[PDB]
Amino acid sequence: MDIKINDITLGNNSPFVLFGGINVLESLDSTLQTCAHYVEVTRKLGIPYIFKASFDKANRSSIHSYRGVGLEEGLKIFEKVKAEFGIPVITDVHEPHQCQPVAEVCDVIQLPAFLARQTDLVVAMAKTGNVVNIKKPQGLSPSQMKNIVEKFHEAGNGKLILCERGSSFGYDNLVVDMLGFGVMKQTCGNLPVIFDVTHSLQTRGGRRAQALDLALAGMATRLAGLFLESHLLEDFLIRIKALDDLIKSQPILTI
Amino acid sequence: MDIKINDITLGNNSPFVLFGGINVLESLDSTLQTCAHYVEVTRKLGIPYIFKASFDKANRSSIHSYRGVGLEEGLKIFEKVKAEFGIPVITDVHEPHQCQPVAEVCDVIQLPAFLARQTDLVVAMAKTGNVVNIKKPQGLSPSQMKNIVEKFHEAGNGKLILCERGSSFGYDNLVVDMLGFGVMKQTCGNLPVIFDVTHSLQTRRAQALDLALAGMATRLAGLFLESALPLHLLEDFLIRIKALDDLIKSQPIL
Amino acid sequence: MDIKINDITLGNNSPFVLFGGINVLESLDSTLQTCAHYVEVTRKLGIPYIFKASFDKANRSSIHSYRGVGLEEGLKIFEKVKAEFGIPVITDVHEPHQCQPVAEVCDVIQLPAFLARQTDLVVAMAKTGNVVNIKKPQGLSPSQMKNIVEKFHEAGNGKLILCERGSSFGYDNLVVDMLGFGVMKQTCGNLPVIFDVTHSLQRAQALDLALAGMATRLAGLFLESHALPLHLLEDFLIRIKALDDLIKSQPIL
Amino acid sequence: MDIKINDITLGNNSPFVLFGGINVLESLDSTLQTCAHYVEVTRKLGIPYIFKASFDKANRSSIHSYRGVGLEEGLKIFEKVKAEFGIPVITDVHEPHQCQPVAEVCDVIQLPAFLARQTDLVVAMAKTGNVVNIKKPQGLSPSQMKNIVEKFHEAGNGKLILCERGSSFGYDNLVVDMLGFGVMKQTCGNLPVIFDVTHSLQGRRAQALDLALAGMATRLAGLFLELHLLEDFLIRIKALDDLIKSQPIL
Ligand SMILES: [Cl-]
Ligand SMILES: [Cl-]
Repeated sequence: MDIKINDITLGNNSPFVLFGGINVLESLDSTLQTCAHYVEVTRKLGIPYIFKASFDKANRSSIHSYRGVGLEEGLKIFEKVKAEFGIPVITDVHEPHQCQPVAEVCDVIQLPAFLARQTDLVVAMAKTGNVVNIKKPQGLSPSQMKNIVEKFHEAGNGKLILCERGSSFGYDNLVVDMLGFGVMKQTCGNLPVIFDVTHSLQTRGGRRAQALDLALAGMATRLAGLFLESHLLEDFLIRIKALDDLIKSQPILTI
Repeated sequence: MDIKINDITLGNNSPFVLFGGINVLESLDSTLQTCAHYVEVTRKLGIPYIFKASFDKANRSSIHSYRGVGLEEGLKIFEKVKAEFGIPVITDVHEPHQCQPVAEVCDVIQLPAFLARQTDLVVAMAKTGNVVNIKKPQGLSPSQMKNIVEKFHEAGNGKLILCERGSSFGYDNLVVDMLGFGVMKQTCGNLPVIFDVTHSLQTRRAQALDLALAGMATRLAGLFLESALPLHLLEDFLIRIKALDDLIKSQPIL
Repeated sequence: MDIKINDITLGNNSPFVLFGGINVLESLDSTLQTCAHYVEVTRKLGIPYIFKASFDKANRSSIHSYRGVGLEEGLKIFEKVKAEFGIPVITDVHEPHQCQPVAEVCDVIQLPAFLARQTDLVVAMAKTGNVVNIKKPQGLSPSQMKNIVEKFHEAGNGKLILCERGSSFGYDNLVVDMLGFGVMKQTCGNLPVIFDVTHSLQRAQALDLALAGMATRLAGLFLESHALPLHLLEDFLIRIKALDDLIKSQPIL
Repeated sequence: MDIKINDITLGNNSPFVLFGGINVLESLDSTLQTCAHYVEVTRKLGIPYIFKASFDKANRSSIHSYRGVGLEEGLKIFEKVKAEFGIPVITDVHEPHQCQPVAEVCDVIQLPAFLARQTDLVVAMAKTGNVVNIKKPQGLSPSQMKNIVEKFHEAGNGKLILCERGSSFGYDNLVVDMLGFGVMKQTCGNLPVIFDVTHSLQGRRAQALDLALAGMATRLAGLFLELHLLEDFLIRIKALDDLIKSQPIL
């Protein structure tokens, strides 16, 4: 099942969409400058692009780390990003009451992994009618994502993206099960599946050569998109796009 | 470090405290009846007791599932439990705004495992000044528990209980690492450590008893369970736990 | 099901039996000196005792690190241990050909974990008629131990001990599932289960882990020393024995 | 580091080599038939090929289960495979004494995963001088493969292939860590790394393909496995492999 996001078609058999930006919104000037780098590299490679940032990050490394500019100013910034670049945007929400005003502006709203089971947030997200990105908890098996999907369906919204971020592997480590993508496709109605390579790695060419190997491996399984929590970018995306074009150009095996 | 909860002393070298009750509050009558059974059994065995229940089930499989009586009616029920039995009580919170009104009534407030990294909830819980029970996420190693502890300390509250509930083991399965208790004691200032045997089993009453015994053998402040154990096996179960706990606590550490 | 090993009764409802000694046999004088320490401590606490060592360590940190004295000398050392102390002994075998000559001397022979699925070794061990200790591979779930058991039974030997040594937990790391004991008891005919706390561990940690395991009601404890330091042995065993006495004195629920 | 196996160059920056055949040798006729299928498909796609089989099933469901033809007859069969098809072959060894006679015939000898820490087997394998395929135990981290490699080097043999076969993931289940390939390359001198996709998988055709593709996307020397299913599968692997090998490393 494909999902239309303005002029973008997101789907497991469509060219991959890149989801990328900054961690937290600080200022309009800072945001536009970063977004302009992503936009210029992606436009030049012809890769569809969705800008990501948090306006209010509830899951911070420290208590007093900056949460972001907040709902009101954040949504202003996002409006400016959409107007200047003509691209869709994505942001996370952690409180039910935030969902509706965020959804007036943000094309995709994101369910953080740690809140993925919180029924009230699921419901309030669903009721926006917006495209939703469901982050897979590291403790949830791929065959149980269908239960989160079910709850969104009960609450009236089927425009759902499934985002892999790795699975708990002993202590501390995360491993990404390359079979999980296929399990999610088979059990969740072939909804678009995207890969958050960055998180998948935070606990493991340095990080750069690893991110590339892991992104390649995941995209080889035929996925709707790639999600980075962030010329260097350009070399990376050239390789991802090469693999993605090859894979998507071949028909799926046939019974 | 010991923590005082009314007349109870909770600590890794003190007699074990039982945190027990029901999953979700449904009615006043049901709750008082169950609580009376726990109270009568624990008082006769001489085991300190804290009554546990949730006023809300925040992650049901269905949006249409029964979720509990809710904050307002739930706190009423907890006030009645405290007035009738004179015991401390414990319940979980899911939203920052709930922390203060819950803490006015509930002696111990609990950070659910899924929310343990919701920084705003941590901060709002800490500011209550109440005793807090931190449920260890199944994806968090015992040597990183100190990071949650740090955050509570930075926000001004050192009255923290660490609650083991098992660790992710492949898909859909939990294992309890009996070495984790010691790692938590060593790295988190010997704060009280308690064992949630019930949730620790959930992926799998002979097994609860074996697992509870194993955990208490490592010398713990408390045991945390639901009744899930059938309610009339409770007295026989606790007789065995208390026997082991008395033996272990009577031997000096080294 | 209990198993008789000379005058010892080994069984999940019997006082725990200590299986203890050294990693690899390196000399006669030093083996006897270590064994004497075990024997004096265990006799003083009234704990039944089986001396353990390998004559040939197959998985060494380096290729030329010493394998041990070897089969011929190793069996002579074990005969000396049995003559001097009158206690049973246990050792591992790696090759089918070694089974017979080892079993003539040793009261228990041990199937190493890495070889536990080698059908020829299983068959040759079984055919000795000896008591066998089956080391649980770290990659094998407790509900699959029954398949090793089955193969021993097909080959004619039901005098089997099951030995827990932990399970792979992510990379390079072991966790002991305290529910695995019960699963093995339930699926393998309540054969004696013992706990190798030493190999499970990679201390105050050894003691905690040993206590936790023995709290689940087991036939025995399996450990090494030099690994626990040899003079803390008595203090360690006093605590194990206290817990084991308490647990075994209560009827099963 | 590349390894020459007759006319084949095996190496992490070379076209992938398929290691394929049957589980256990049963008879000359059914072995030749299966081998001929692999040979005809690989030749027609232009993929280098090494035939694999065991002469002995070391872990059998029953003591009475069929075990395979055994060393003597098994080596006869391998000689006939080499003579008829002119390809290298690979088989596993379980006992030190078997190493030399197996190595006389078999181009590559394989160290099974369960025996990978059996030092006497390591030493006897090493002393053959043959190309060795080291099966990575499901309980061993990728950063520890270097310790096995070190032992083979101390015993005088650097012609080693590292073979990924998945890692224990809870009970009774495997997962393949796609970062492990790179860790092994970086810590073990860039020795050839291959991927046993078949054993890594504790319908099923779609899974093997996804997993094989994911692994070969990390740039590997080879792939190891057991209406036209093989060819349709290898067509896709070879497409990916050609793309990945044509891009320079960064
Ligand atoms: Cl998560
Ligand atoms: Cl004997």
